[PDB]
Amino acid sequence: MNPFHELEPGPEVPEVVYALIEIPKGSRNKYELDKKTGLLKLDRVLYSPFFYPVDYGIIPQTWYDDGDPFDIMVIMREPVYPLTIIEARPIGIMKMEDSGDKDWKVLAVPVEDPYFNDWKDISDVPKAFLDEIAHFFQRYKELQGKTTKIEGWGNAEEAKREILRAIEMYKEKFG
Amino acid sequence: MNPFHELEPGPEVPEVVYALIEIPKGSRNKYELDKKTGLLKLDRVLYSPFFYPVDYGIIPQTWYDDGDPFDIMVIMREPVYPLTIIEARPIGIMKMEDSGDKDWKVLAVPVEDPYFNDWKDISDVPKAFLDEIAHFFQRYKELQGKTTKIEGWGNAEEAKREILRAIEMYKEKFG
Amino acid sequence: MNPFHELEPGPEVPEVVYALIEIPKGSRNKYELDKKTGLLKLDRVLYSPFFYPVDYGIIPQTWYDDGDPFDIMVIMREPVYPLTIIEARPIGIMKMEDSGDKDWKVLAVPVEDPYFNDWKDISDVPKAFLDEIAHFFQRYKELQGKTTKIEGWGNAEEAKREILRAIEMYKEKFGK
Ligand SMILES: [Ca+2]
Ligand SMILES: [Ca+2]
Ligand SMILES: [Ca+2]
Ligand SMILES: [Ca+2]
Ligand SMILES: [Ca+2]
Ligand SMILES: [Ca+2]
Ligand SMILES: [Ca+2]
Ligand SMILES: [Ca+2]
Ligand SMILES: [Ca+2]
Ligand code: NA
Repeated sequence: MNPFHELEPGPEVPEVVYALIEIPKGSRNKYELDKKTGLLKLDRVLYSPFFYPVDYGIIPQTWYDDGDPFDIMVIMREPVYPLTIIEARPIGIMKMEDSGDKDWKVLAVPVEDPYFNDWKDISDVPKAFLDEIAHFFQRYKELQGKTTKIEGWGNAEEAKREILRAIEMYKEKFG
Repeated sequence: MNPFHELEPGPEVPEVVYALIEIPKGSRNKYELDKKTGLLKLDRVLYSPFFYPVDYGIIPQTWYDDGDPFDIMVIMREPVYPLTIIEARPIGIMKMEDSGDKDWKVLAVPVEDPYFNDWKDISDVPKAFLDEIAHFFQRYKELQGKTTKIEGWGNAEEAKREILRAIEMYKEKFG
Repeated sequence: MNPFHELEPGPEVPEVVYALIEIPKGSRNKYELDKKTGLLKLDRVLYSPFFYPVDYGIIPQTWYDDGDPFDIMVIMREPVYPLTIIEARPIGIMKMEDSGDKDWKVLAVPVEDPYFNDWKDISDVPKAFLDEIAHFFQRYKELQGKTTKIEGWGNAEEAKREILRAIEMYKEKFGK
């Protein structure tokens, strides 16, 4: 079965979404969901010795300006395996242009890890952690010759609006 | 393809069963099989710094008193990845009540690891290892406020009888 | 969805194939894709404290003399997870007889790791690394009492010809 096409975007959209993880925190391999088969695929190995600072994946049944599902970053203490579904609370959004495409990314925490119970907005995240995520996306494709721009961070309300936008984009793209 | 519904309980029931592993030994993340989609889901992160002492999963095409497939614990030297099928020999059964529900769990060894060839019954397991498993289930929900009660251990025959019961409970629930 | 039957052998066969990895480098557990159900299965735990020296898997929609899809070994710096697709460039082939069956294995590198951009043929691989792979296959079944023979290595052209053979064997076996 196809997790991208057959799983709803979330159980309580947009307050709680499903994050389908592709890349566990700590990986240098850039795994992606193969949208046609539903299997994991190695898109590439990052060209620099950088690792994903968050569990990285997609919101099911979303689409975005770069021709892929909406990107979601989940803060997990123990990383999950690829293709794991996490119930995630959006708390903010990273504003990124990637190679000329809008490619903003939801920042979210797991609903079912009580460690994060008081993380509800972008102001709850350590500043250095936001900077480390932004810096990763600012530099990780430098050796690929691709231009990226990190514009800053939006709050949970802006993230939730963008989730609704991406959900609608999927419905327009796939009928 | 849903392995819970579409895979038989075992190749030589109840002497050899299939264990579909959800949680590798050493995990604090409580992964589960999503019984509808067949994907792995993060049910929760354990509230305490405890780790699963066994590879933990389900027997396909079983059902149990707590509204879930029959739980199986497989002793693996190297943990397997989530959603791996193991041919497993039941050697005993942990007698547990969980939140008022019977929730006994098969203890089994992999047929195809020769290290365990002489493990055939509950008396073959080091006492401290049985105690460590029981203690995990005695305390792992304490910060969730959910009562568990470990009554003791049954032998391989009692485990095999319970497997047959759980197989019949699935046919009744889903037949 | 059965990856063995429903994934194509590659995007540019035989220059680039898909490797569907079953066993990450470093594993002692011998994971296998079940050919009928598409689920990952533990076939066995290796009887000796050896680990797979390569990411190990199959080329989809192939068939081979041992009654199984064609085995492929991918050199990955960071191992992948079981059931991951890798776009792989064949660079050589290990000539192995296993329990009386021809069971040669493609050696390949990931197209999308620039570390391997200049690895194009068997002469690009450190000799000690080829020896370590051959030695693994020479001894990993010794405690199972199963005879293997490692005859040597073939080059990228021979590997590609054998991939084409295995693709045609699949079509013949499965009526495609
Ligand atoms: Ca993406
Ligand atoms: Ca991007
Ligand atoms: Ca993107
Ligand atoms: Ca269970
Ligand atoms: Ca329970
Ligand atoms: Ca249970
Ligand atoms: Ca094989
Ligand atoms: Ca073989
Ligand atoms: Ca083979
Ligand atoms: Na085999």
